Amino acid sequence: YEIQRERIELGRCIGEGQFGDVHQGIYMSPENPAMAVAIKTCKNCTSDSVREKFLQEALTMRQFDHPHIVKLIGVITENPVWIIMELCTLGELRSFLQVRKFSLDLASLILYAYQLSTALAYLESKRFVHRDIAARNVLVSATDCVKLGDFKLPIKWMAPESINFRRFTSASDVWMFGVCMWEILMHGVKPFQGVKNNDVIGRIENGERLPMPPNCPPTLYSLMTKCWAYDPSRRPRFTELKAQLSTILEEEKLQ
Amino acid sequence: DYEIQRERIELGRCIGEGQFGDVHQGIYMSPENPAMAVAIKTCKNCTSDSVREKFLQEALTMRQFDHPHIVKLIGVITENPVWIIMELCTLGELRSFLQVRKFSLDLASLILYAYQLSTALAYLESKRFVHRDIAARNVLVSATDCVKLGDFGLPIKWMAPESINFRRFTSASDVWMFGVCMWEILMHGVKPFQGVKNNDVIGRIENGERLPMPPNCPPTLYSLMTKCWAYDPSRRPRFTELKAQLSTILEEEKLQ
Repeated sequence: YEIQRERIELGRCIGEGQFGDVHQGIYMSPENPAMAVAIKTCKNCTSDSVREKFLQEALTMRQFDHPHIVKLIGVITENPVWIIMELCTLGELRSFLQVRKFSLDLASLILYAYQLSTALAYLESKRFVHRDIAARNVLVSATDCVKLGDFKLPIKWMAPESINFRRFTSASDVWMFGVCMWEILMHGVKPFQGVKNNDVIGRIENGERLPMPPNCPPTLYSLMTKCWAYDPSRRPRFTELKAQLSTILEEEKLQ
Repeated sequence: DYEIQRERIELGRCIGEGQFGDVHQGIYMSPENPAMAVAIKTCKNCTSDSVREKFLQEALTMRQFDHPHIVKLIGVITENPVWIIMELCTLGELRSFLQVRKFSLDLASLILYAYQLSTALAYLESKRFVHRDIAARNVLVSATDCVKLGDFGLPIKWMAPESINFRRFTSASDVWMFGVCMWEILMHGVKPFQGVKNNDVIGRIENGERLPMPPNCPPTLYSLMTKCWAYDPSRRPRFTELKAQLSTILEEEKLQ
């Protein structure tokens, strides 16, 4: 998986990332003389602790093979350290939804939720807990294809047990996925806008929930609500979510 | 000291045409350290000695400064045609960056840019340097979380009333212009006084009118802008204070 620097041509900055900017580029590879790729960069990679955390993402990504999870291509482990990944040419999901707010139909939004559920059901099948499911970590490969893209605390996305006791489980992932579904159906608006992070848990405990997005099918909002059961053992698993989302999507396409 | 031989520079693509010269990207191969990406500003052959001198002055001015949010001078080529060699900010001009990436740039990024520019301007104020053209058009983007003041040398829509009325420029008039620059940032690169005639701006200022609060701009940040636009220059804050206040506003946004 080590790639010689000389085989990479660093191109335009596509977006921000957790450890540094993400660029598009070309990988002049033996299998392909001009492969379009994404290049994740890392500021402060001269620090051993930062470099270790950055590259741990690559190792994680390498364990998975799913159509809706971004694939690792390689790494450059000399300074400046780079991760080379599959390029998703339409970029970050939040910006895509905001820009295309009045161009994207409901069926497309439901499709993106369904596709992410397939990825998350696969991760569940491997007993992998993600801990940071949110629209900001989803990438858009085509107008009909999104991928999970990324493997201080995102309080506004977190299950109550995660906020209170730092417990992250398959059940807390479902809570977060509910918030991600809300975000999609809101065309990339963040949850709890105008609320301080410290006040979020109090509202959740008081039984308050994100409201039904405009134009959201009632069946879909109901599914969101199930993801936000206070008691984690009452939340659905991803097999159920995937199945229900498939039905909802087909219903919507029959419109 | 800062002279470089033209052979050490490989001129690349033009990234900005201009009246008396153009801006290019390129590569600098230093005898000590190969190899460096750079920005090259070129003076046209037909440019007057007077305007040529301004090019050299820009480099001379830039070389006096050492700050993380001010573009660095690498060197100059004094033999005609004059080229000025500077640090390369790869994401380019701030206005274009704000307009194009509007929907990828959340409020914390916009506040960060204002804060970073305030640190650059506090540093210039510490050197008793008066800039005279603070505007988003003169800011470059080095990374998605790093902007730099990039240029040191008719912008009536940005100018303090004393600068319009009297051609007086001081540290206080810089603060006025910085307020306008903040407004531009929070407006994702919209110019101030769009569709308004230069000759009408002063009439509106003296009448008490000011640019309106941008959508999603925190009221505390707009209050800062409004302080920058005190008609009396002696009532404007200095950049040390603006920097401190912007740090507070940035922290408050991060708590959300």
